[PDB]
Amino acid sequence: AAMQRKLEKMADQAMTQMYKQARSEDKRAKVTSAMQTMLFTMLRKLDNDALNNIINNARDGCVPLNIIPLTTAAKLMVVIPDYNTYKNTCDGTTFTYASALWEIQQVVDADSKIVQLSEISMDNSPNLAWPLIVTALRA
Amino acid sequence: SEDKRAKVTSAMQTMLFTMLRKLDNDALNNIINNARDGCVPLNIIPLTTAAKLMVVIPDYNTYKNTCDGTTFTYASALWEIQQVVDADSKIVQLSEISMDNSPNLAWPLIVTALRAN
Amino acid sequence: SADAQSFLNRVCGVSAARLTPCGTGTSTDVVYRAFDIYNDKVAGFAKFLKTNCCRFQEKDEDDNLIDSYFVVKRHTFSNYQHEETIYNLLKDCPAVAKHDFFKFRIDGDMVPHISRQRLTKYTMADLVYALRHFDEGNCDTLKEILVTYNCCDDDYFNKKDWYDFVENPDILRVYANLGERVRQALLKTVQFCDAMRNAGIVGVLTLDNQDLNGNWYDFGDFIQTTPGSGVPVVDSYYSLLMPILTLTRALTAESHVDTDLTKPYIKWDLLKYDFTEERLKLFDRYFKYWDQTYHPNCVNCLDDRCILHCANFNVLFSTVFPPTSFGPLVRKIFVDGVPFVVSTGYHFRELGVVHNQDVNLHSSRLSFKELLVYAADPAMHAASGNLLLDKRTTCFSVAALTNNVAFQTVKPGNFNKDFYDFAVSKGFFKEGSSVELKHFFFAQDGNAAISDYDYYRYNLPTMCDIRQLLFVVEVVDKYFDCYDGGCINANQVIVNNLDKSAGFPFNKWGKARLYYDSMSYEDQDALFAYTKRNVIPTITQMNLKYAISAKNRARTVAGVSICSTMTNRQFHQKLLKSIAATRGATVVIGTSKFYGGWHNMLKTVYSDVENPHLMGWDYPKCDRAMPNMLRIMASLVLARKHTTCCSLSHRFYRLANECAQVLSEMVMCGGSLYVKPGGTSSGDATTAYANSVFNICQAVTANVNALLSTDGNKIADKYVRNLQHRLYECLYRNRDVDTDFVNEFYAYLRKHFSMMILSDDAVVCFNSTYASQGLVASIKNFKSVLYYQNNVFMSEAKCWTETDLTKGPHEFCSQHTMLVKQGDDYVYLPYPDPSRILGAGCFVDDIVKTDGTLMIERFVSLAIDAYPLTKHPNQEYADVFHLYLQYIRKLHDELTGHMLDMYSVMLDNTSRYWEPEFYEAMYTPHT
Amino acid sequence: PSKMSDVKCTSVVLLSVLQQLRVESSSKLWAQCVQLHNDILLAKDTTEAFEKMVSLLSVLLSMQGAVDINKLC
RNA sequence: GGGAGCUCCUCCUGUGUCGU
RNA sequence: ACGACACAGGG
Ligand SMILES: [Zn+2]
Ligand SMILES: [Zn+2]
Repeated sequence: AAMQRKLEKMADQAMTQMYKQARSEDKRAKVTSAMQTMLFTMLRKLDNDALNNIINNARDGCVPLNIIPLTTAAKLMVVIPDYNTYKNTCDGTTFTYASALWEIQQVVDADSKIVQLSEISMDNSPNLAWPLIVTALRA
Repeated sequence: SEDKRAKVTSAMQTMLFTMLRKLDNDALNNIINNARDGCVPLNIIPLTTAAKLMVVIPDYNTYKNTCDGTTFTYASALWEIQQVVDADSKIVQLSEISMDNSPNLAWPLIVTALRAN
Repeated sequence: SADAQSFLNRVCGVSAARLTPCGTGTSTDVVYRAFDIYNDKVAGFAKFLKTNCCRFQEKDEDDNLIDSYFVVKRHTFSNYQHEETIYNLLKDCPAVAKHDFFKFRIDGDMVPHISRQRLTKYTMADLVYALRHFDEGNCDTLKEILVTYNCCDDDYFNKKDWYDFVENPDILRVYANLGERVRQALLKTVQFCDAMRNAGIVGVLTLDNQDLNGNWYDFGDFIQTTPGSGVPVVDSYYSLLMPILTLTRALTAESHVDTDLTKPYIKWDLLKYDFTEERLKLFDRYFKYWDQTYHPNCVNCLDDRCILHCANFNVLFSTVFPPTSFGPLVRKIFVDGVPFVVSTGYHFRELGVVHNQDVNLHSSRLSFKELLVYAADPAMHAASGNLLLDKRTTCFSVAALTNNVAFQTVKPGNFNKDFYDFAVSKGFFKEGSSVELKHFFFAQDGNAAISDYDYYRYNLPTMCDIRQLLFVVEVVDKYFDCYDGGCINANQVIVNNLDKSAGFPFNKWGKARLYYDSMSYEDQDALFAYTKRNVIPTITQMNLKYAISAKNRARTVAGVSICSTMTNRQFHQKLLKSIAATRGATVVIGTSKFYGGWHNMLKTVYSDVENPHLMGWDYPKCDRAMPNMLRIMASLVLARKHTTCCSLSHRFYRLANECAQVLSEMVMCGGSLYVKPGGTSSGDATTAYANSVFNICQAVTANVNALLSTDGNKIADKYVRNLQHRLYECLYRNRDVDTDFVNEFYAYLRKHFSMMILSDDAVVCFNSTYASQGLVASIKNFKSVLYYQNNVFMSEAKCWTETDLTKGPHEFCSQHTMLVKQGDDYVYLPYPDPSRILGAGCFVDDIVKTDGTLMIERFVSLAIDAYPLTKHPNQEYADVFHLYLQYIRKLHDELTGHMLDMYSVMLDNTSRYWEPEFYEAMYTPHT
Repeated sequence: PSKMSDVKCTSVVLLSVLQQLRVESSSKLWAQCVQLHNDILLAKDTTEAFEKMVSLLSVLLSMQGAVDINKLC
């Protein structure tokens, strides 16, 4: 009679608590990896030519070393791992990054040795170590 | 109700008898025995008897004006600087607290000093 | 003109001065000087048209003008001879201007003149009025006074917010530049009173008869007596002058060696805490003829009105003494030959020195309640800690309890991407829309806790007008008469949330349940009886708050000890429960807004006002800037319910405990102890009720200032004119309490100024005609009162006014009003900001709140709150509610789809949340 | 939808990811990130908000904790 | 107490589950 | 209508 309905309600309320516990544990565990996927999902959805260039550079290797500054007189340095990542990113002394024009000051090598902007050419490229940290200010 | 009571009683009296041994010394006994009726304000017990000072300095101008050197003066006493750290609880050397090396370190700096005899 | 030239030559006369005729050879009719008059026809502190003086101005060499005038009165002949006789007696006093009585043929026959010399342009009454009735757009006299006496320059007024106390706090220095002038005026007043007494003169000393140099004149209402038996009446003078004594820091010269501002500060002894004879000396030096008893230690006061009076004087005098002499007073106590250091007293800035009564040395053991009161005492915590010099704040720092400083940060909120995707799928969050996300979880860095604690720099020592305050308090007491209070036993306390913290240092060993279970009922009763004879100072712990908001400012919350709450419950809970259970009163606390509570509240405020307008204001930095005198007043009107269960000593020691624990306790911010100057405590139970008391107090003060500052000769109503006359008479004359007029003024307020008060949030329905005529308070009156009694500037852009009652209040408790048709009746429903509901839905403070299917009740409550938006004329506002219902439906559908999948099968009463009948019935009266 | 709300939600998620990567262990860096986040949440124009988003994303990318090639693909 | 990352505040109101 | 638990809104 009523006792069977009471036992049924008890089973239901005992199952809808173990379900909540399982889902809560699952969300607690899967965090720090679903949040990064969500972040990049909603970053590719913005479609900004400033964020997209940074993301492409970073997935190829041209990563910054400090916070990118939004002031005209501040200073920025990045890491150029390859030659092709330099041949298309920079021309002469004008640096193109984060949809802004930057002007190179000094280019240090992997041994903290200043390598000149005239020596960085396609022919005499492969005789370096090529983590060429370059420095620049936005124009 | 009857077992938690004894536990918290032991805990409270252990805390009291612990912070009591860090307190009783000649400084306190000497500043209380100078009062006319054994009663002194609380705000002057650490100001006069404490053997360690902690200074929290937000800027470099405040550091230059307050704790410049290895010994400074505060509350009518000489303090000897030791173990100055930054907001990350990392040891900072006295040679690094400069005007041009100021943006390279985390503020505020927490200076620890011992009263000089 | 030969007439004017001869009149000028006679006005100069003997004292060689170069005078220029400011005005003409007739009266000048000065533009609206402030007067303090009380006669059979008018009474009040207002601005009148003085028109019986022929002023002149004196110029030194180089022919440039000075701030020294020759005022020449032209009254009658009997008053001429009377003033001449009265002046011939006080002539030798140095605080008396020259007068040079003479007769000059003006209209053909020897009009008599009285020519006082070298006074000033303005008068102490003008300074007090300018600083009390402060209008930021009509402050010409204040500017001229500040420039004339070299406190600042016109370039200082060229800047913006120059008058503000929160923005530009340099106005405090600019004001304090007048302190020595005000203090020399006080000294001249005391000299004049002494001369009047020694000469046998009886008369009232009013502010409008004294220069800004201090000299006195206008001996028109003075009577002779036997020499040595004179008596000056100085109630209104000192009472009106008091609020600007602490604004201008008049007693700063008393902190120096020879009471002059050039010598070094007094090197007070560091072990000294009494300062009673110093306070008596200050009183006898500056208020010699204030003829009411002053008790430096308020433990000897006769009632709570005496406590208010003497605490006002104490809050004035405590600014002279070193700030390291206040706070608990510790003593060496032996516990089985082992020395302790425990508080055996307290030195308050307002209540003076108070000593505990149950202090026992040489004890063989400590009981449980003795362990509690010794562990809650900051004496042993600060005595065994390290000295601290915190250069980040200007507040007093006692000691650091740890070796490291704690830097506590706040996290960003969690993004509920499913709800946001659903919303933008329904057409929400478009470009240039009506609803936009404006409420987020703002993050904070490590420097947030101490930078928020530093906002206590807005709490300044405020000396109040006591003759006004101890009448406003009677009116507030009339406002709090329908309630029932008193003390309750330990088995009558209704404690909810018994699994929370117990403050510092009790949170190291358990929750509140631990201490409510370890203490018996008689143990709690013994603790409560202990707090009625001894002062227990406690520590409160400040930590950040993790909540959604619209401003990027950090919000801190306080957690007070378990002793403070355990005893304040037994003290105040009966009255608090009674306040929160009364429907239809002024203080609407505990009145729900559902089932027609909003409509009932609004219909109660609208009660019977004749030409009703609505009004509402704010208090800038209310919790930080609330002066200590008003907090003491609130505590006193709350404890006024204990007239049968406690004696005078019990009530005073409960007031002292309240102060030491909630008003000026030791704050533990991080791992360090600081001294809190004043304000309200967040984790106190009675703070929302003290705020209501303070709100009603400020409103009544604005009303009395609005009624007393109008020209009584322009009030057409005889009843209101006589009410203003009797209001002045009951404030500044009539030292006793006139219950009849208190009832009459309370009825006047309730009839023409109807209030709806919560914690520092108010809505007023006032008579618009009486307000436009100046008979009840307006917004400018609240601005003035807050400026001179709260040390804040209330911007008129934060206050609203509604001239149509079918439109409800603009905002009350962050809720808007809307007249909705609900079954043949038009009711007032409260609706929130749609951005608040959407932000509560989109950003959560815990990660599992993003699953949705686990938190359907969370959306049901949000839809309950967002239902009234469905009646709004804007369409996006109703779309909010429909969105919430559709999301609840989708959540239940996918919960079912998951329960049927991961388990075998499942089956009930959820369809009642997909339809608006539930939330609609949530807003109608029961039956 | 819009572009301001999108970048505000994305800044919230950026600061969450950066807090998970233990950036609060650097007072200077966490202060800068908090300032950029709070300035994005209060901005009205969608031109400087993208600049602060550039700065915050640069903060995230200048580390070597979060892999950026598997996330991009 | 359960839960979360040595710590998790107060007052009021309202829902939803449970038990009298 | 009375307590426990969870949630939601308003210093
Ligand atoms: Zn008294
Ligand atoms: Zn009582």
